[PDB]
Amino acid sequence: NVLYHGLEALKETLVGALPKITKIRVTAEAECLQVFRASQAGKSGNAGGMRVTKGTIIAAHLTFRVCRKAPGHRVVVYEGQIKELRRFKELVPSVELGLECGVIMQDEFQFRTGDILQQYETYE
Amino acid sequence: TQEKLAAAIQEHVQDAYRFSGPTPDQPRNRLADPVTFEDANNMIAPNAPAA
Amino acid sequence: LQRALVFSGQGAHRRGMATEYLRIPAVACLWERMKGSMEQKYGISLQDIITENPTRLYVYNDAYDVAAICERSCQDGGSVVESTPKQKLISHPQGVLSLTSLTQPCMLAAHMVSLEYLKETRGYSVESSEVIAGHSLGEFSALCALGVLSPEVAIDLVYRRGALMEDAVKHSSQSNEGHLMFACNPQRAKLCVEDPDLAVDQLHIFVELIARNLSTTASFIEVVNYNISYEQYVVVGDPIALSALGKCLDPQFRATSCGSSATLDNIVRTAVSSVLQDKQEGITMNPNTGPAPDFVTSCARKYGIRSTFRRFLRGPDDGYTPSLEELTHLTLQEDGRSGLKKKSWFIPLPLSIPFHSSMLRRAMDLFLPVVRDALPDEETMRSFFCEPKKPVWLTNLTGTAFRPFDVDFQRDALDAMQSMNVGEIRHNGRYHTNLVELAFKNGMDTSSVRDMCAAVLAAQLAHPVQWIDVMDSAVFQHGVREAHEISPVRTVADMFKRTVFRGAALDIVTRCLPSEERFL
Amino acid sequence: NRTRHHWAVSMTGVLSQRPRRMPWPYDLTSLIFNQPRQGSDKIGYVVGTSM
Amino acid sequence: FNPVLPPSTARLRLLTYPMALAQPHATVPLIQPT
Amino acid sequence: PRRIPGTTKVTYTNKKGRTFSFSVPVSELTHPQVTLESAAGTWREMDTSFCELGDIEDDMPSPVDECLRGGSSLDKRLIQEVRERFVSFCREYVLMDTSGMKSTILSTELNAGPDYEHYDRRLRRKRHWLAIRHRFEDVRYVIWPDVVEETARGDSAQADVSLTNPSLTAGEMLEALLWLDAASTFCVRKVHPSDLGDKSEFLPLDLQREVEVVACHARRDLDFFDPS
Amino acid sequence: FLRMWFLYGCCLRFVLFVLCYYMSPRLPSSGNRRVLYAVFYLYNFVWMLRCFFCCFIGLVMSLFIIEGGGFVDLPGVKYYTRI
Amino acid sequence: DPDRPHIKHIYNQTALARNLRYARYGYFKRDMHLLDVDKLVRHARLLPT
Amino acid sequence: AVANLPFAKMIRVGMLPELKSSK
Amino acid sequence: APKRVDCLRIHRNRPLLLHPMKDNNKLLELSKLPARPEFDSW
Amino acid sequence: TDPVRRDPTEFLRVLRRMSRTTSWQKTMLFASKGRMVGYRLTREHYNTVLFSQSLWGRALEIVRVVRAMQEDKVQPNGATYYYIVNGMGNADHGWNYDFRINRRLEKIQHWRVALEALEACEANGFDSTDTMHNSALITLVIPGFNRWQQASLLLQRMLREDRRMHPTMVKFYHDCLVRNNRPREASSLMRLAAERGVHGYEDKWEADVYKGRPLDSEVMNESEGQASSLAFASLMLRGDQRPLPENLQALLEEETTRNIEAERSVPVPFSAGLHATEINSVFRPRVYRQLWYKWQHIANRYRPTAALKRRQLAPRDSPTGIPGFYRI
Amino acid sequence: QILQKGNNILYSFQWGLNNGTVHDLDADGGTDYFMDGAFHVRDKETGDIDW
RNA sequence: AAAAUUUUAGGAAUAGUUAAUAAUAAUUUAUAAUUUUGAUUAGAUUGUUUUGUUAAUGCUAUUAGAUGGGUGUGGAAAAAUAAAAAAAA
Ligand SMILES: [Mg+2]
Repeated sequence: NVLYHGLEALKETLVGALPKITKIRVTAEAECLQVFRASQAGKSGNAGGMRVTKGTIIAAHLTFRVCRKAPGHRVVVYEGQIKELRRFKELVPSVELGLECGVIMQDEFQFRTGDILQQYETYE
Repeated sequence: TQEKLAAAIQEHVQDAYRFSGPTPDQPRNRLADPVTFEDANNMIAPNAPAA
Repeated sequence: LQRALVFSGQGAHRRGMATEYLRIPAVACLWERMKGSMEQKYGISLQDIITENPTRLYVYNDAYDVAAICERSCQDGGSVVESTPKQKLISHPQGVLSLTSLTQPCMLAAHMVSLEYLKETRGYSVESSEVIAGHSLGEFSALCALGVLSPEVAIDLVYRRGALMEDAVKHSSQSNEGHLMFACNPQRAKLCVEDPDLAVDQLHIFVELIARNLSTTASFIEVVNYNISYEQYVVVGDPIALSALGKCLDPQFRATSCGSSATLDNIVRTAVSSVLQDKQEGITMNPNTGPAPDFVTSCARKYGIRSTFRRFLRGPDDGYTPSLEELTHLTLQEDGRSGLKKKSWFIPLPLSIPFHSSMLRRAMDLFLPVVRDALPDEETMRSFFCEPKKPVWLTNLTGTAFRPFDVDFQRDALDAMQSMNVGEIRHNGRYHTNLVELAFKNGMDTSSVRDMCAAVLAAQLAHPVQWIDVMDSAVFQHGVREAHEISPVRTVADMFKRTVFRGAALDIVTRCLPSEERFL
Repeated sequence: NRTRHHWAVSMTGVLSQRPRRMPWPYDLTSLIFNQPRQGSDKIGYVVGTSM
Repeated sequence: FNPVLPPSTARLRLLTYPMALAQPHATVPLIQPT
Repeated sequence: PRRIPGTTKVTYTNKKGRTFSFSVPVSELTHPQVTLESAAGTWREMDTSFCELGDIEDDMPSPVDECLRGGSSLDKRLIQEVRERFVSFCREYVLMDTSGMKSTILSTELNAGPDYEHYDRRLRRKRHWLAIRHRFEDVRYVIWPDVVEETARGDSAQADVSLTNPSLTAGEMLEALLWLDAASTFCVRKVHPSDLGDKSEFLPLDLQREVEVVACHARRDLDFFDPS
Repeated sequence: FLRMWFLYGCCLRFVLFVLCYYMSPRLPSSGNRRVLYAVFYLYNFVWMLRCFFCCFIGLVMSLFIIEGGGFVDLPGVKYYTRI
Repeated sequence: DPDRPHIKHIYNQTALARNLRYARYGYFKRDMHLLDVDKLVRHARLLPT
Repeated sequence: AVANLPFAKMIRVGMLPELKSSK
Repeated sequence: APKRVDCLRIHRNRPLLLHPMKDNNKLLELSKLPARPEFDSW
Repeated sequence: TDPVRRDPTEFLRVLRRMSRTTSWQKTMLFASKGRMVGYRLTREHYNTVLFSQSLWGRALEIVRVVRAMQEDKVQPNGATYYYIVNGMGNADHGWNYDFRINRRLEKIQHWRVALEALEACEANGFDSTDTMHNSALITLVIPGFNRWQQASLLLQRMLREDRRMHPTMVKFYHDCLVRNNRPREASSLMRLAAERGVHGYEDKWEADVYKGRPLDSEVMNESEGQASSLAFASLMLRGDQRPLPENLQALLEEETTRNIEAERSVPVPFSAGLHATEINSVFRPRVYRQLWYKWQHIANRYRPTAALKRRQLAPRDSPTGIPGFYRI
Repeated sequence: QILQKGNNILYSFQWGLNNGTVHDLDADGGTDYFMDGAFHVRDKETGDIDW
């Protein structure tokens, strides 16, 4: 019963005829603040105390990614997974945004200050 | 009489099966079941592996 | 026989709502005032959302910024030019009105126009009521009906509350599909039918055990509100915990699947193990979806020319008698194995937000200033609340008469502030401050009725609704035998009728005035 | 139907059926008896006394 | 005194044999080792 | 935990381009069924012993069967209920509408009862009277208990027992006997080759003992007859 | 009289265009004769046929009127669009 | 059962339901294992010596 | 060939009659 | 201080009038009843 | 006896096809003869047969299937109980010109069978839907049956569990109550239907004229436990009507009882000994007229009140879509 | 009952340049046309109609 | 109230049933009745020189518009659209 509503519906059904496109959607991220030498992480693994912004971080999540600033270029490396996420002195299932937390990535990886850890999702 | 009655009932069941029309070919049945002889025979008793 | 003025919750959804009541000039003027206020402040067309309820809507660009929503002046009216382009897209599959951030303003506007229709036609008076209350959004609606908040301000207030809820959900890592609500009925759950008190005790034990068993992961489950004495409890959580709770609330699962004699802890352990087994096997998530739409084809090659352009019959009786593929809730064979299946005791809800949950503590803290800077300063609030003047307002949290100067009410509100959900787990990494508690402490140290009211309003955003206690206090303490509940769909008047009060049971006559005005 | 199957336009009418069939009064009954009305008198053979 | 159980069960039992793998208390495997 | 196996779901692609998705429960066809446990604790099977079908071998169910199920015929209330139900059954048989009965020998029904559509016409009344015969043979000694005069002391003891337990009065006993006599006089007479029972069954009953008992009760009471 | 099956006794039929394509005439004739796909609903049943498109290519037509033909050159079609 | 038929006129001379030909010994040879020899002797057509 | 297929063994073992022990 | 009846020319251009169904028969209530009791609202 | 057909899979496929396409006789015969010849009928097979029987509203066949299932030791389930109750509720009934449609259903205690099925479904732990309760109530309140007391008990337990009332069940129960002369119960049912919002009953709301009156069971219990005084409470007064001395009151009440009995003893000509609710009341399940319903909502999609007459869906000298068409 | 002489009325309503007229008047040898409902300009690159 | 005439490419069983009766309103009796000489159910169709055509006893048409629950009224239901119709000076 509305002209622009009908136009929007027509545009939606015209766009829906195009084939699917894969979009990497990032749910949340954290910015590294300090990095500590962790014994349990491994010789090549370093723990990181960092502040998480724009959403919470799930330790049980599967797909993670690392972003490093090179030069205002942002390169992406280490599509892996979080090994041990702990806040204060106790393990946590998830940490909400704004709260500082300590993260340890798997595969014995170490990251410096300024790194950005991002949890993402692939879907059609 | 028991056997004759059983045969008559089987003939009636064939007449009823005639309702389904022509039967499909082999590959439908062949792909219907992925069961193997192992799962078929384990129901009664587990046979030892050959030596 | 004193009427209790009850307001429906945000759960009600209708395209029509109260469009037919705009024929009265006064109701039309009020509706135009509210719609113009909302359009000038955020470019949102409530009339369009109600009458059309589209799937895609365009509002003012950069009008959904959380910083501006939080720090803007609620009382001040926006003077945005009508030529401002509307480039912000809001899209929902079911409809725009399904979105909470816009559902709340529409529901509040419908309540206001219905009340205005009653007042103009029948001379209905709110002051005749001796107690006023509402479910969730009904609290704000009741305050606006009293007059402490003008409708123009209140529409913006509820829109900002909804926007903060949406921001909290977006900040939550779990997607919108991972947040579901269910209504549980322990009586039909056959959990100690002899004692409904033991039934609700077993329900609480079940949810606590599930929360403890799943505290390692990000799964959560907690009781959100208590609607009926033993017939309706609304709880939210992730699909895994909800399926575990559904399996617990199933006599067959407790009979043959595990035990028939085992303790509640063993039952919960078997339930979570079975849920994990279902995940391993591949049971579909959210199986409560409806069947496939009516099939009409036009490809004669695949189905024949005689079947083209015609709907296929759903069996010999056209679906009148459901088949085994549609009675999955009775045959626990496939698509009904998971606990998410509707079974008349574990009812799904269409709402996709964990209202009154631990996930909304941050939203509550951000929303406290929003109601702090929206109330009148010190005159009308104190006149209304003080000693108290009828109608008395009941709060969702620890439902009691709002008596800010009473030590008993102060202790009840402090217990509500410092309380916790039944299945809540505040481990490390969970947002937790005490801004509302400190605000109420300041409101107890110095009078600050406005600050106390703001704190108690903000608390219910992330604290459970004690509607059972509200009903008990309305019937017994305030001597109410009649309920005038305004709702398009009779959301809570049905529960009011269903529940029985023992005082020889007091008779409660309840009605929806805009819907059954003839009976009034 | 179990007896006859309809697959084309069917003839209608009793005396309009082609080929035509009509009564033929001239027979043994008309040769023997003077019938006051058609079919008043008949001659036949008894084919049952069960009743 | 009590009415007898319906003798029509003979018709149901007619041309029926107890399945080895469909007994109420039959397991897999049918025969267990000692 | 006795988990029920799931159906095998197969998707097949027709050469015309159609798709068929069907779930065949091939697993739960040879494997033994997975029985469930009742919520109440023990499974309660539905009872179907009261339904009336075209089962020729089975007798027609009657309300007297429900009272005979308990077997506590000593109870006076149970005896009264038995008498009321038996009288109702006999009266229903006597006043049955016999418009379209048409009970005649049919050749095709040699090895089975009457046709399914002919149950009410040519089978119902015969089954009803056979059920009446069976119920009477079962409950005659309960409705009309045997009397024993013995000597004078035996008669005194019998009268004392009767006064202690006057379960059924002479009037209602006589009404029951009258309805039974009417049914016996209007019994089914014609036998069929399909009748598996004895041919002597379709004959009127002998109620000499019942007449003696009702006469004993009538003389026991002070005035059984009135000028009305 | 098996011809004109889709006319259903009427001397003409009211059809709607769906597709248009070309077919080779029967040998020894050679060419690309134009034939159109037509759809029509009769007594709540849809029917699809193929008819020779001899109408002039002028206005943008969506419906067509179909009559009988008789030219044995095209195997499968016997219906012709009225001019 | 020929000795105790549950129907009258076991045989018939219709066009599509002739059963007299289906009563000869050749058809009973198939079920000769279950056959009753007295019934075969009394009710059969074209029996051999 | 369909008869030879292994599902026939499943059918046979499923329809195998139970044998009562001698009294 | 009557109602038209729809006509359809069936054969030989002969009109056929579909008069409203009698209010007493069960077919009107059959149409009024819901189609799928489990799914649709009562 | 080809191996393609001598297998449970093909038997189940054909059984499903017959249950979804043909009538109940096909499924019954096929299931019984397969069971006789060697096919084992599991819970799925029995549920398919019961679905077909419930869809066609067969009672005796449902009872026979239940007996066979119990003999074969197949445990029922929620779908089985739902199908049993639905079949018992869909059993055809009524009177057509002083001719009873289904008189065998009188002796086939389908109401009791459905009640036992519902009780078993609740006890075993399955979720009994509202359709089962409505069908169970209909089995009690169909025109040939008068069990309004048990119907009231079932409806009270339904309201306590907060079930939903079907318009058909409400109509049948109201007809039964009016036939059995229960105006108070009929008014209560109408008020409940108006309050719930049943389709067609949104306007049949009436004031309670028995608001202060006690129940008949209450007055009977009071009499069992002065009956002369209790007669005044039993008889309703209009306020402006006042009691008379009890000696004359007893005579007046006896006169009224005699007059009422004499009035109700008079035969009604042409009524065939049937109530007005039982006159011209033939009910069959919707499977009988599904084709009519489908073609009505096609030929007269926008004229629901129009009669579906032939020549709307077929020309002259041509067959119509529905073979049976109106009735048989 | 069948309505003929409808395209004749639609001829007066379809104004502008006729598709067949444009096809006939296009003397360019480079361009190509195909006829489905009108003479649409075929795209050599893809084979579809030239937008 | 009777008799004759009575449709379908792939043809089979039908049934408030037949007769007798001191029986209105059948508690009975019978080896009952229908049908391959084409029944019953289902489809089509207003039955008995009226149209068209031909050398034709062929082929092809046709609104004689006719019937159980709505009132037991009326001599008789057909009684709730119409249809050229004079109904008590
Ligand atoms: Mg004939």
